[PDB]
Amino acid sequence: MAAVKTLNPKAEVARAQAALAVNISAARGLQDVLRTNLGPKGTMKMLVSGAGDIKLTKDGNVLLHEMQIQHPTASLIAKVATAQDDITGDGTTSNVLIIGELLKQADLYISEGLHPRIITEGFEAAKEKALQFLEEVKVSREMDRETLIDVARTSLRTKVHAELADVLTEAVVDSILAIKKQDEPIDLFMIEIMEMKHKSETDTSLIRGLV
Amino acid sequence: AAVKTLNPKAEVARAQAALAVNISAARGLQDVLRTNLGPKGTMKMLVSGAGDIKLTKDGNVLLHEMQIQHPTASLIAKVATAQDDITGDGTTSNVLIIGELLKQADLYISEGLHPRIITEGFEAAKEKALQFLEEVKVSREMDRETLIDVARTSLRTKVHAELADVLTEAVVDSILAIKKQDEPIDLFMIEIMEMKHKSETDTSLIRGLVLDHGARHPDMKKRVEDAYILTCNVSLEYEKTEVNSGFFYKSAEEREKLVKAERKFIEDRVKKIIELKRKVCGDSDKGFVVINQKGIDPFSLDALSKEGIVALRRAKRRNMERLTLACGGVALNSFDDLSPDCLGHAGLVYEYTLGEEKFTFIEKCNNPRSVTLLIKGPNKHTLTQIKDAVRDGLRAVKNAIDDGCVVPGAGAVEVAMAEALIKHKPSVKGRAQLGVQAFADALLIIPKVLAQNSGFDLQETLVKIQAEHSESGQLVGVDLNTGEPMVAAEVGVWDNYCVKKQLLHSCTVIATNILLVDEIMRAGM
Amino acid sequence: ALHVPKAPGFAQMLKEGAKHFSGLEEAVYRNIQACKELAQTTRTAYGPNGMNKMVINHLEKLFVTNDAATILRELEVQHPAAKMIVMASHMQEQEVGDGTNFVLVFAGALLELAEELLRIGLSVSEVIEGYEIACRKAHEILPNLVCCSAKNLRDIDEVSSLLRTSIMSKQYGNEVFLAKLIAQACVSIFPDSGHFNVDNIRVCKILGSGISSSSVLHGMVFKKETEGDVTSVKDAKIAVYSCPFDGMITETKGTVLIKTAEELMNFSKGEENLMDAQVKAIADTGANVVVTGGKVADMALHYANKYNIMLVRLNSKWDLRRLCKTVGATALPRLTPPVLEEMGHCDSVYLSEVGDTQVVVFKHEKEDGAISTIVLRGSTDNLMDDIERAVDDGVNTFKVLTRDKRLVPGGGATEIELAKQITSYGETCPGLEQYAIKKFAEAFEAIPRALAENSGVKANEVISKLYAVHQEGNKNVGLDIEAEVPAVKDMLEAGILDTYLGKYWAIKLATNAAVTVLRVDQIIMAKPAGGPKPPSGK
Amino acid sequence: ALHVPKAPGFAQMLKEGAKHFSGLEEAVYRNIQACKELAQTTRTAYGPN
Amino acid sequence: GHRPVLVLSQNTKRESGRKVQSGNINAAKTIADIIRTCLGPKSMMKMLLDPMGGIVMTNDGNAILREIQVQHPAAKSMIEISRTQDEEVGDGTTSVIILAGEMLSVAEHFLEQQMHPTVVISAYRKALDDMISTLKKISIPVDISDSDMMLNIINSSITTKAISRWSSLACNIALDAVKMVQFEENGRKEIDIKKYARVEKIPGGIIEDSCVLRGVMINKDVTHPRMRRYIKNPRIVLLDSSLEYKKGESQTDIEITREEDFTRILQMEEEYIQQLCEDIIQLKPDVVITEKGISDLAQHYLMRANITAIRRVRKTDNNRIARACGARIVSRPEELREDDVGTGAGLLEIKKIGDEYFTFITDCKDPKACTILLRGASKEILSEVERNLQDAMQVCRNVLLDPQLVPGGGASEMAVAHALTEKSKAMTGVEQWPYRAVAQALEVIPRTLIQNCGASTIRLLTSLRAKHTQENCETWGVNGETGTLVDMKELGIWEPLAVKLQTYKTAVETAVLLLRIDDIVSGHKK
Amino acid sequence: MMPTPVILLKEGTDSSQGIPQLVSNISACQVIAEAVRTTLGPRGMDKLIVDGRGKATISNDGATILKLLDVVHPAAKTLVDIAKSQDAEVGDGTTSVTLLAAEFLK
Ligand SMILES: Nc1ncnc2c1ncn2[C@@H]1O[C@H](COP(=O)(O)OP(=O)(O)O)[C@@H](O)[C@H]1O
Ligand SMILES: Nc1ncnc2c1ncn2[C@@H]1O[C@H](COP(=O)(O)OP(=O)(O)O)[C@@H](O)[C@H]1O
Ligand SMILES: Nc1ncnc2c1ncn2[C@@H]1O[C@H](COP(=O)(O)OP(=O)(O)O)[C@@H](O)[C@H]1O
Ligand SMILES: [Mg+2]
Ligand SMILES: [Mg+2]
Ligand SMILES: [Mg+2]
Ligand SMILES: [Mg+2]
Ligand SMILES: [Mg+2]
Repeated sequence: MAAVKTLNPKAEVARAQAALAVNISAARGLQDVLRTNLGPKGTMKMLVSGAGDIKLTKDGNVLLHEMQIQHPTASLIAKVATAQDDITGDGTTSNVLIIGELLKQADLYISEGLHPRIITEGFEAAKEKALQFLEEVKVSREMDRETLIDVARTSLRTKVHAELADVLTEAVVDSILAIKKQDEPIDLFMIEIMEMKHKSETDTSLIRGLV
Repeated sequence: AAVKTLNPKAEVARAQAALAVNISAARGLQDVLRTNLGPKGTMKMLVSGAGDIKLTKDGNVLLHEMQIQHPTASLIAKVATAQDDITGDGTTSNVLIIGELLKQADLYISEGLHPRIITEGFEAAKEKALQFLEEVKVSREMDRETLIDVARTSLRTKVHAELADVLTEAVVDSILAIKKQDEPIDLFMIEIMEMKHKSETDTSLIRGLVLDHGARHPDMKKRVEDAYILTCNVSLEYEKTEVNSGFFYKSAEEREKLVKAERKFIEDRVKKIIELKRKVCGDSDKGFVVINQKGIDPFSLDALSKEGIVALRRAKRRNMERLTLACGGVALNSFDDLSPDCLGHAGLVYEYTLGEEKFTFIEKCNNPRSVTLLIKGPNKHTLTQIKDAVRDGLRAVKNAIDDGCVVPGAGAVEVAMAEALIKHKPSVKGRAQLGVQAFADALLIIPKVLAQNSGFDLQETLVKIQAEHSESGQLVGVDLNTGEPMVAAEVGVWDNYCVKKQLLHSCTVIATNILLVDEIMRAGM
Repeated sequence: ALHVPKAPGFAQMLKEGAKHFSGLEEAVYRNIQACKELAQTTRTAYGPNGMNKMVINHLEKLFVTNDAATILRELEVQHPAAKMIVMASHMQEQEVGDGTNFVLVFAGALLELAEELLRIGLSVSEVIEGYEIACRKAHEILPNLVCCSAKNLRDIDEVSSLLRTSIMSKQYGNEVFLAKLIAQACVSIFPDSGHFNVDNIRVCKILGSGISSSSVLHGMVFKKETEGDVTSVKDAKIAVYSCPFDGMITETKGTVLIKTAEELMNFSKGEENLMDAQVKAIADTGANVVVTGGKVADMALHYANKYNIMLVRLNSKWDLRRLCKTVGATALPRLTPPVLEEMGHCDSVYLSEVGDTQVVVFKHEKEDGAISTIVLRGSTDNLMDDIERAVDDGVNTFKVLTRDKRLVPGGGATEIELAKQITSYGETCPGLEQYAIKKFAEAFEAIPRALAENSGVKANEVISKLYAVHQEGNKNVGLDIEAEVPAVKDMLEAGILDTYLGKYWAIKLATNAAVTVLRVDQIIMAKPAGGPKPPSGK
Repeated sequence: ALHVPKAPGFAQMLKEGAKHFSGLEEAVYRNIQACKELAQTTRTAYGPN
Repeated sequence: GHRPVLVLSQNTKRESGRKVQSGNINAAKTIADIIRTCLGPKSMMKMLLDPMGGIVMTNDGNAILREIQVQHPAAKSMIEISRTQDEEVGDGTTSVIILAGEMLSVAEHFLEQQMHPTVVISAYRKALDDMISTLKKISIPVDISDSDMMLNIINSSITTKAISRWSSLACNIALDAVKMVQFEENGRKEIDIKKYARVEKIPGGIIEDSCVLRGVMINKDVTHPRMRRYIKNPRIVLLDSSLEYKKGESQTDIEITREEDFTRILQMEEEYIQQLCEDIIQLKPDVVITEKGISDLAQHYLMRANITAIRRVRKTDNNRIARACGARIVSRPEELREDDVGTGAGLLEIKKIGDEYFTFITDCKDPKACTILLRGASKEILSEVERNLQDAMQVCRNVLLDPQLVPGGGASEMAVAHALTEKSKAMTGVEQWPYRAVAQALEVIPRTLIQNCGASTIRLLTSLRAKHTQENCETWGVNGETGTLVDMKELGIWEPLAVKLQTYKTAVETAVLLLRIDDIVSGHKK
Repeated sequence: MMPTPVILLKEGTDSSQGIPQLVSNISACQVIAEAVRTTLGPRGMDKLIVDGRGKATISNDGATILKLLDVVHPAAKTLVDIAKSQDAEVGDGTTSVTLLAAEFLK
């Protein structure tokens, strides 16, 4: 049928609306799996490797890595989330959700015959305006201990339950304040993370030293 | 899953998976059948496993010949089959509206809304839509011009423009010929015959009968001018007794006597026919034609042809009624007592031989109440396409006659119904307003697809038409040539009121039942 | 990241072996390519210089020919678009008799030019509309190109001259001889009534003596032999029966019930006496040749030999009816003696051997009769079949001439004139349809181009010369195949003429086929089935 | 009408040998049943007897 | 050689003990969970895929259960009890399955707690007797002459189906059909709706046009086109014997030795047919209906007397016509008495629906059989409509035979559970614990209704239970739509006592049957 | 060649066209003539053909030898046909016809 299959008979080609359908279906599937991750009230997932290793996770990037998926569009989304996690370290589930919803909303108008290029132009204009608004709405403030505690709570409560998050907040905030030098970049390599397997999960703490 | 726990080889989809599967199947069907809608649609090639080629545009035919193995596709196909069998038109619109209803409902269900609310909205919107359809119908006397307009609106969508122009006249004339006052129209009294020797535009209407068989005796007359028609259902060939008799003789002379005697039963009936022929016409100017549902053996054929009688054997079962209505005789099951008043009359009977097969024409009847349509063309697939087109056209004209009214076409009624539903939406209490909005948007699929097939853009054309309808209030549809809104009534684009009503009812019912399904199981093994 | 899944929707609900093509590239261009392939396949066998083709069908029967319809029939064509073009060619063959290759070539050229027009930007609807307008213009123009009429069909010489062009495309070397044979056969048939039956010309193929030894016989020839001692009659009074030449029996059940010795003794004697009486009654009417359609009894044959009656048995009821038509007899359903008004007469009936085949000849002497027979000779069965096809084309040409007596110049003169006039008309037509009209006119060049290609000359020079002469005003000048260089000559003086109905129907059918192929936008092919063939085709 | 296709989205993208159990009954109750079975397996070896 | 020696045959697996009981109870629980979500007025439909290629889009419990195939024998027992409940009373099929599953669930606890199953079974039987007594106590009488009340009962019966949108029309159709099928001869009351209330589904049209006919409609047509397709007040003659010339039973042969015997025999065939038709005509009928063929000559001799004939009619259709028009099927027309002629039909019209001919014997006066003409979207929609109409007709028959009513919407379950608990309070033996367990296991129905509605199960059920502890609160249940407690005296949801009684009996006996079982043995041949 | 998603003729069809086809035809006719070449003249020899069933056919007649050779080459079958034709019409010269035809072609 297609020119490629004429040249290479054993070739898989999805053209025209088929490409959009495939990509949007994959994005919606990833979004449907990762919807339940968002927020502190999200549900936990138990991921079992081939070897039988049990891994409980709620992180978006970890879940993306350990879903048995073989889709190209899912691979692109996973690469984007990997970069997001590598640079910023938080926001992967939101990344996947926003990509999926953007594609769904765009398809809502594309299915009415609208060319995708117009949608992309609208996307760029909206992104510029949204960035301006985000610049306007940010709260510039010298960050003492309590603000950092609030930020750490906002992250860790989404990752673990209440009391564990409460312990981890003090631990991480105090560690960062200890290793940080005034008006210098922070080297996260100086916070060693060591594992022991003998007490309860609430016994994790910070050692003003080394282990 | 529970079913897989009980039956290991069980295929089950549950909860949102059921809705996803059903809506995906409906969307696929809609995507395929989008291009059929409207006169500007695209024809499809259908090649069977044996290699038969069938060009088509009909929704039901295409649905039958799509290579599909989906459950939701089976349900939609059954709905379309029922629609086609009763009304005869609107299957493509049926599939489109079902699919778009499902899509619009999913547009809200994806936001965590339960399908039951959407179905309640569907029901309220359907009730309001039926009220509006009752309001908007055009109760007009079904003169020839209106029937011609309806026939155009159907056939132009099915076939080429010029072929449609011919078929309109043929179909309308045939329906008017076979229709008696205040009596239901019997479409069985229109015969559709195939000739494969001329151009497609040579299809015409014969005010009589065309029979796919002719006289089997070479000495019979090939053309009879003034004919007496005798429609009989009597066997004129040797028939054994029911008691398993056999013969018993003792010499060759006895054998000859028994050979001559065993034919007397059929010879008496042939003699009755010949005596009647001699009585009614003592001159050779008139003619006598015998049409028989049962066979005629060669001896009877020779005996009849020696008297200048044309005899046709093994006629169709319905041809008895058709000849009775057209020529005007009486169909006899026996020659116990026949009189000249049991003879039909035809002003011309002649035989047309095409290739190996043979045809017989019975024309120039007095006032035939049963006529025939002669489909002509150069290919088999052309003949099949014309047959489907004339079936659609005849159904359209019959529906237009049966209903005292008619509905403006071109999607104008869809736009008006959508706006009426939007206006009625505040009256609905609760969250069923979302279902009402979904129903209105789904109804709006017809003008969208019409503009899409015509080559224009859906959004701009639709908003232009909607603005025009809101401003003026007239029933404005889609002009497939320019894209501008046009008054469908003024330009004579007519739909069928019954077709629209059945569309609303069937589409809403099937969409409601499909939406509420939350599990597909295959565990009968 | 390793596979491209099937798109959601229709692409996933498709069956296992089904195929779906849609849009321009996947469907329309592929259809046009298939039709172009088919046209190119049959192109080389066009015109007098067309080269024969050996085709082996699936049954290993060997066909050698240059008739386009036969080649397409014996070819296992599988593409649906090519199938439709083949249907158009077969319809042309059925309706007219000749011009199938014209239909194929014209449809192929039309579809190629349609592909070109679509590629440069035109829409399918515009192409179809332009082709339809141009076809109507061509049909209007064609009557004005008529050069001469038949004006007589009972004259052997003129009829042979008319048929020479038809049967010179096939069997180029020896067309005068076959023209004379077919002209004699057709003039014997075609009585004062204007109706001419093609089925009344019979061809008997007897192998051995080269096709120059063929002849036409005013009668019928059957490849069998007599059944009695008598093998020749000079004043035949044939009586024809459809019943077996035996004592008729009861249709229900026959049982000879014997209750005494005398009945047992007398039964066979009575049966023999009755058979002798029946045969003697037949013979006393004057009949000396008896033709029966069924089994011949031994006692009946004995008594036929006794009374010097020639017995001929014909299995085919078609042959029986043809013999009745030829002689002028009526098939009696019983063994009753024939009355004088239904006993056929033939001027000579005899058993003869031609080659090494025994044949029974029902020979007249008058230049009349309902049925004539052309006994072909030759050295190969395939060659004789080819000659039979040529005879069929000639008879169909005669039938067309009886239906319509107008003729148009051949050799591509008519095609060039039509192309020139349609191009001139299209130049005056504004709108986007002018491109389609001009392409339709240009597609007519495919006929002289194929003729020149087959004759071995440069097609371009021939077409340029044809335009030059036609612009000069000579509308009857076509390709001269009797030259080693591109040259033209007047067809009216030469005598190459084509029937008006032939060109009319050929153009109509080719245009319809091309338009119908163009109209297809999507293709849904079911998975092919390897069953025991469809029951409809037996 | 003789086969139930896999739902579009995550159901199709799953690998061949993988299994995805989601929801209350399909995951929580199965886990509880497995743990109860293990406890019943080791129950009889409890206590001096 | 030395092939292995063993007592029982190979492929004969045997398992026994506690794990067998656990497997049985889990099989029953899984069968319950299959259709747990299809109970209540807000149930969701299921799309069953027939093995032959059909589709059954349904909501009825028995249809879903009978369309699936299982290998565990306890599941087979549950399917069987579903079929039993469907056949015996007509509905309650998806409730008895849920009840049986819950009863086995609460029995598993005691089985694991060292209780012998015979004790649990004794407690179950005592509990079942007490439930029957309590249901008989709390029921209320109904007068069958009150048409409005009967319609309301049918409405409460089919409000949980897919026909609730046309509930009014459906109730009227079912009630009228059952009332006109009700027959009584020789002092024998009879409501036989499976034979004499036929449902005919013709697709297309709209479901608002479906109606019950005062007669019978069959998919037939006149044998000969000259016969009338419209007779005002026909006299109908019903036959179950051919009007042709057939062979006799004895081996008969004829020996024709004369010339005229063959033609004479054929003429005798014709004369015999003529005499038969003359005997038919002697009663002066208007239409003649036969289950066997009618020869062409017979058609001619009938039309000479202006008679319509229908050629081949199935046996059941003929019985329905005989009941409707007051005819009497006869075999030999020579014995055709006057009383066998069917007068009472007020019209015989043979019209065209779609592209087929349908014969109508409607407009009868006092017919004892009828056909229900269902016209709708397609085949599957009409099949579901037919199932719902069958449910409605069964409920109507049950009410007509037994005029007792009990509150619905879980009110009966809660009332019986409360009464059973109060009675168990006086029990002193060890059997009281399973007695209670099944008493409060009866509460699964209101819980399932609340779950299907989408409301909060725990607080609504607790409030309902607290309400039922008061005195005059036996009629308090839940709304399947709003998910709130409501008195059934004002909601109007009531159901026949027979249906609830059969449901409780079948559930308890299924639990009893599966609790007695141990040591599954399989693999043996016949 | 290109795959051509839907192929024109039936899959497995064999076609030969052009001068090479004609040359191969001439060569096949030469091969058929060679099989009966030595059976001409008063010094001609016999041939012995064994069929599948084991029967032997010893003959000098050209037509007989050609018939007993189950030739299937479409161009070579013409020589067998003309040998049969010469046998039918004349009865002699069945060897001369094949030699003459093959020599014309050569
Ligand atoms: N000439 C026209 N101009 C505008 N609209 C038209 C015209 N002809 C038909 N239509 C509209 O297009 C639709 C054609 O649908 P059709 O192809 O007939 O589907 P179906 O055959 O399934 O009814 C009709 O609803 C009709 O109102
Ligand atoms: N002597 C000739 N010179 C030039 N052209 C000729 C001559 N004889 C025949 N033709 C042309 O050959 C064409 C016939 O080709 P043919 O193989 O018969 O195709 P078809 O069988 O489809 O008609 C005619 O159009 C005719 O004009
Ligand atoms: N409006 C209503 N509100 C709450 N419960 C209802 C309502 N109508 C019926 N019910 C309950 O629903 C049950 C009927 O559900 P149904 O699906 O018919 O079960 P079954 O198939 O077993 O008869 C009855 O027990 C009845 O008490
Ligand atoms: Mg985070
Ligand atoms: Mg239509
Ligand atoms: Mg030709
Ligand atoms: Mg119920
Ligand atoms: Mg010699």
